[PDB]
Amino acid sequence: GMAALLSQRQKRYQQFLAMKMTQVFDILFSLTRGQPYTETYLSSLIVDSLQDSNNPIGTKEASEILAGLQGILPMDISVHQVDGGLKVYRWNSLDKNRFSKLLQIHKSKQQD
Repeated sequence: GMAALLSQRQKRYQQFLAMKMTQVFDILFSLTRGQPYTETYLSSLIVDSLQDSNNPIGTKEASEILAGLQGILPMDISVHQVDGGLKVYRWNSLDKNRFSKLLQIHKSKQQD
């Protein structure tokens, strides 16, 4: 019924988001590390890199995914705002294998 419909769509979205977060990580990994990047640049880059007709991703989604990734990797990725303004991200070394493990753990805690 309705509860099943809500449940099923939510589960598909959980999978989608986790997939997208791993691609966002791949995108950050491809950039020159150790310099600031604005949220605006990174979110447009995520959308431009991953979007197609059949796999929509919007600016707001990309921004939240990026924020989630920093939240999971706070020891690797920093985020700063001046007076609640534009978010600016920085990182040095990133490790995908650690990230992949942390993602599954965080997904479990949230229940995906």
